[PDB]
Amino acid sequence: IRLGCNVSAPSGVLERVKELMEDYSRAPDAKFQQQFRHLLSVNFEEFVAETKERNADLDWVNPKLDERLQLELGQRQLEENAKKRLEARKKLPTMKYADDIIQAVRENQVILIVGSTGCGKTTQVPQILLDDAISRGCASSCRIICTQPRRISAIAIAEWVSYERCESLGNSVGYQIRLESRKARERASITYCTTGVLLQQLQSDPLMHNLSVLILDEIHERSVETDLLMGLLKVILPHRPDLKVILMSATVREQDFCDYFNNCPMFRIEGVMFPVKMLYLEDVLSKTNYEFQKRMKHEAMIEPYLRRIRNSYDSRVLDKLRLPESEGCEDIDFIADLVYYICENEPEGAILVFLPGYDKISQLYNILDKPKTSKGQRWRDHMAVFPLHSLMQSGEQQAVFRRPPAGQRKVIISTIIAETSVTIDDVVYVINSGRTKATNYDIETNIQSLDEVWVTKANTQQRRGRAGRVRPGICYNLFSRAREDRMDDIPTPEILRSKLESIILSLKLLHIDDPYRFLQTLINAPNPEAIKMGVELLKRIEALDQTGTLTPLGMHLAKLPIDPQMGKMILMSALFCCLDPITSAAAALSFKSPFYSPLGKESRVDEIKRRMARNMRSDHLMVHNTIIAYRDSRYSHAERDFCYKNFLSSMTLQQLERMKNQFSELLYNYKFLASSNCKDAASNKNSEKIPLLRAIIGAGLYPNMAHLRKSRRAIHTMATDDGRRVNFHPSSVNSGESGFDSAYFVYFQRQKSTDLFLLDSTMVFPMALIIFGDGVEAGVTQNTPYLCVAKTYYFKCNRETADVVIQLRSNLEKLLLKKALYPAPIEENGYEKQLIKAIELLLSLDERL
DNA sequence: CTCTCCCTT
Repeated sequence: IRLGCNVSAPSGVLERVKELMEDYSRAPDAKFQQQFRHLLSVNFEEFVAETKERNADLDWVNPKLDERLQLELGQRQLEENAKKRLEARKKLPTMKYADDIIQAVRENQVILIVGSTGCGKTTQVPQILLDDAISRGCASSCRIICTQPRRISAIAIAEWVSYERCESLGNSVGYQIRLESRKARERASITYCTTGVLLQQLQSDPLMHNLSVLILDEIHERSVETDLLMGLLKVILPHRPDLKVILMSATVREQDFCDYFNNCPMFRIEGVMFPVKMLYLEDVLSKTNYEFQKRMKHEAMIEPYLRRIRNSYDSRVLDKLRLPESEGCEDIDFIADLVYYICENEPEGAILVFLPGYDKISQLYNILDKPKTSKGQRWRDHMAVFPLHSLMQSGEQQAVFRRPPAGQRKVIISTIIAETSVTIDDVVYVINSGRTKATNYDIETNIQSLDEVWVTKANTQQRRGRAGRVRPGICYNLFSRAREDRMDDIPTPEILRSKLESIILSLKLLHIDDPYRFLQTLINAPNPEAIKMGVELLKRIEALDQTGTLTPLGMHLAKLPIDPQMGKMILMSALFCCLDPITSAAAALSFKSPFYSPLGKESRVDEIKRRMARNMRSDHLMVHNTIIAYRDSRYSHAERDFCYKNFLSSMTLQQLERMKNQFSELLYNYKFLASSNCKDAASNKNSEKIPLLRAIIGAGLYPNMAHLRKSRRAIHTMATDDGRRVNFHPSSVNSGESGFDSAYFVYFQRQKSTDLFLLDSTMVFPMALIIFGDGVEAGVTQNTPYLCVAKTYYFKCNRETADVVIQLRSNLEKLLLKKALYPAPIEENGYEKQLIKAIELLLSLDERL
């Protein structure tokens, strides 16, 4: 047992703390207490019966409305706006199947529609279903909710389906995503919404009484949300006999869903695309004759294949396929030669080059942009080159989507981002390296890693379509066909890699009280060790009690659209009055950093972050300083100038602000705040006291802790609370710094790539951890009196302080348990505020003098 | 000294 620094407190401070705690100790309507008591008291049969009654709206139809839309439908079909658009709609493959789909819905509870891009299922199947019910005179009874994996798709589709109906957005077609909507009309409407939007609406409507038809789109992606939603539908539909569900899927393991729901009917709808030719490694080396120089394993895979084809390819073609570096991206110059080949031969079209990561995209850009070979110096001015990456600005400007100036060919070097989320239409040529980067979690060592891996068969098929948008294209695969045979069908289903705390808690609101029972009934059941490791977290942070049942704090956390640890952080900041700095910290972790990392500017960006941190040694606070600067830049009308100098995305910043505004309004609604404004000065009085901000950021990220012992940029020896060596990720403001006020850090996400990295970090002080943490006990180790936290970091402390801090932690826990059952803002002058001031006092003693 | 990608009445 090794001892750390002295946390003991002055007598005048300790004397005052005791004066306050004992003021609080002298203290003596809640609808929430009853609601929480009721959710625990009801069994599942009763939970069902009640939610039927409260969502009764759809048992009521408006025949005068029915008659009116049946009549305005038949009438506007003789007009000249529709009847081309009805006749151009009939050009879609789906429209041939209109009639057979309706009959399948009438005759079956769940059906499955399997179709590839362009078959029109997403745009047409909702219109198909709705227009039958308008014509049969049912129009008011019909409400269709169609879930999408991505926000962009939810809007675009809603605007497209809307232009096709000769309406503005917001009449019969509407979209709903997080913090934005054009809602369609109450009845006779199609709403496109993200899968997450629907799961939250289930808390008020767990059995879906508020829709006639559900359409899950892009279930083949195995998004976490879709797999849970299908799993819930096994529990829902038995009590929803009149409900009609349309599952919708690409042609990727389509049978899994057909199997999952009984043997339910399946429709396969033929695609619309331009044909794209597939070439593989042998086909590439045959055209360009590119030559290589600067385990096996690999020999065992390729040698069987070389024999079967030996007379289809030149012996110097087959001979090159023996090299481990011919497949994937290992030789970048090779991929450079192919782009150079496609520019010399071949028709005009854009080139899409899929490469695994940032590092590799930079490699090819620098080969293309400042080329050393003679062939490249020829082409350099004739290529218009965009890197495309989620941390790079390119996707947020119009440049990469528009076609290049005459006499130039547009060449994108991209990650997996251009596979779905971002779509470039003039791409006729796709170079698929077959390599990407993936996160993997190892339950045994509790290390998440990001490794370079081969893509799967489904990845390859989907990357091919991205060239078939405009004209017949080509897909160039840089791995052999024999390699494709060792590739998986699909990537690992998302639920199998993800932290389970947030779900397990959410299911409780739906009266699913045993997560091991439910989550096992999914298409893929998670590892049950991961559920446990998850329920064990929800017990630690006191959302579930030791028996595993929801606590009053737990019912709140499951009601907030953020992971359980930070929803609590946000609650702490309501009571401790740091709301604006904290909800910035929270929303940045839930979503993402505002900073771009454009190519070549890396050192310049670390400078902007270091200056934005204001030497606060906090990445989380660093983002908040950025938002404070952003809000002034909107006040100074300087906004664009601002985001350019600091490499910031104003699209992302507006979202963080929108999230923060949400957290405010939920807290104000839950009776934890007096104003729904996260800038309200009443709610922020403590928002400047940096030791307090670190104290809540600690209360939020605990138990993720790190310990720094070294010196020198500088060299760091730091270990996490488990003993494994870690370093600040090079993008964290804290990499390479020296001179920290404290050697202890809290972190959100730990990750191994080339080293064990902490991705973002906040320096905290021992006294703060010990208050808000757990595993606090006092004793004597040698002859030294100590105070520790988590039975790991033991600090020197004298006894008058231990007895007071330990008495302080009791009165804090008592307060929290009460504020959760009986929500109310802490009165500024009341008894509860007294305990707050006691903690503000103690934490303030760490201030930088 | 480095960064695959979605997303939550």
